[PDB]
Amino acid sequence: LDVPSSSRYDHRIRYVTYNPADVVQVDTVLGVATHIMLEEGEQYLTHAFGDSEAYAFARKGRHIFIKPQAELANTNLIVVTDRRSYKFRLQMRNDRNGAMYELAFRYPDTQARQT
Amino acid sequence: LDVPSSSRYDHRIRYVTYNPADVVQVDTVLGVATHIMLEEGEQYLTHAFGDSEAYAFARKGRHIFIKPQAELANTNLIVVTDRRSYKFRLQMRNDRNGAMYELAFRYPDTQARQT
Amino acid sequence: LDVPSSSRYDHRIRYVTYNPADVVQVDTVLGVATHIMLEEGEQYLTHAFGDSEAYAFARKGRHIFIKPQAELANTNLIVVTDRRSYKFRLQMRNDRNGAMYELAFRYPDTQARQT
Amino acid sequence: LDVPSSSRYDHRIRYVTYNPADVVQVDTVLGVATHIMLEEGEQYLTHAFGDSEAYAFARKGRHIFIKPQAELANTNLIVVTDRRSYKFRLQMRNDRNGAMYELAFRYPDTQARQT
Amino acid sequence: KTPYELARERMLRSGLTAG
Amino acid sequence: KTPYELARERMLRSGLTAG
Amino acid sequence: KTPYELARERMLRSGLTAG
Amino acid sequence: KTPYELARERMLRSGLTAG
Amino acid sequence: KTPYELARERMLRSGLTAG
Repeated sequence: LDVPSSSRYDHRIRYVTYNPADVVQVDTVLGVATHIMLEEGEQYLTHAFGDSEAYAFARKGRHIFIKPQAELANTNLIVVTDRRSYKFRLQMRNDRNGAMYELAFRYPDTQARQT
Repeated sequence: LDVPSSSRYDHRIRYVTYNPADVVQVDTVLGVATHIMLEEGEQYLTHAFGDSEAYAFARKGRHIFIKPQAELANTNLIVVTDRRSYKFRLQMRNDRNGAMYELAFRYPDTQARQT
Repeated sequence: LDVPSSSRYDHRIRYVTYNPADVVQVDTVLGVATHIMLEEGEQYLTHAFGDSEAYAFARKGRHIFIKPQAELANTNLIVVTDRRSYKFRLQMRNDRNGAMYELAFRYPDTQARQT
Repeated sequence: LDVPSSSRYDHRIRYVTYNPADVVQVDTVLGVATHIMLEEGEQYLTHAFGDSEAYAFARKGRHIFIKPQAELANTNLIVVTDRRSYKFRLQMRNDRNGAMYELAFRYPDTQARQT
Repeated sequence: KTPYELARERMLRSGLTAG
Repeated sequence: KTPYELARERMLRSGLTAG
Repeated sequence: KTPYELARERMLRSGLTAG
Repeated sequence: KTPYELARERMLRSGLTAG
Repeated sequence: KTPYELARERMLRSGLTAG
């Protein structure tokens, strides 16, 4: 369970290194949309929510926005692409604090391919 | 009855070695979708639930998502492909703990073919 | 009345040797689909249930799935193909134990033809 | 009135030698379909039940399935083909024991033609 | 009413072939 | 009423193939 | 009424494939 | 009635994808 | 009833884009 790291400017911009054998923790709050951006050239195939009515999903290209639609919206999200599948544990917060506006992935698998 | 093994990072990512003469134990929890991925180049033919209304089934290519739709969703799933048939014993949990996000298969039959 | 033999891994995978002059005993339980697979290259012609509403029948190619639809679903199934006809005595169990997930046939008639 | 003989494996598989001047006794039980198979190359022309609503009739090629549809289903069945006509005395049983799954005919008339 | 009577009515009612 | 009776009625009622 | 009974009714009711 | 129960019913009811 | 509650219901109800 990997917890994304914040930027030095604002805590709402968070970074995580991709790991195929781990799940990414996403804290969602009321009235906040989170922007998850895929890797360039990566093609969306399918996603699945553990609870579809808990969250809203919108995608255009490699840009994904999620947003809670219900109370106690605690579920998981799996997005499968041409190159990988992303595992997110979506956990709604109570105090509307510590929101996440974007999640950006650092891919060391492509770095190893380059190596 | 083979119990899949977890990864060293998160317990939600599990692995099992395929055996044509054994059944794979799948623990399903409330509000969690499980991603089962078939072998590359494997063609879906048919599946059968012992109880169709207990689980939701979605497939695109070699990616299968299952998700309980009902209380006490204890059944079995058989997926038949060109090369093999998979046997899953779907057992819903009570405490919403120890979820499985993906199940990945290691195929020693193809390894023996390579040998 | 031939009772199929289990595999050494799981009791849900069972094997029986085909005999044109015998009937195969199939134990069916609540909420479990049984996968009966015909011989390769064998063409389905017709089947008949002694009670059609007791069981659900689905076939695609040489793959047959059966599943009880009613209480006390005790009947028989006959599947006739190009090469043979299969006789099954379908007996529903009470305790939801000792289920059969697949039944596989070993054909000694083709072995004798090879001999 | 010829009573078919059982196989040495199961009593549900029965054999009778065809005789144009005799009637074949068929014991039918509740919830059991009986498979009567005609001679290879024999063409169905017509059948007649002494009581059509007592039994269900299905035929595809040379394969005939019969099954009681009513209480006290005691009647007769005559199937006429290109080469012969079959006479069956259908007698429903009470105790759901001693069922007949298939009836197979041994034809000595073709054997005499060969002789 | 008695099942013999219903059977006899069925035997009278039915045709030679179901259809 | 008893489930044996409902089963017996189902067995009488059903055809050889579902459809 | 008890959830075992509703589960058993669901298991009887459902087909082999959802559709 | 309690929001945990309504949430649990929602989780059972929903599909994998909204549509 | 209180405007915080109506706001919270609005936030749950709305989509990502108006349309």
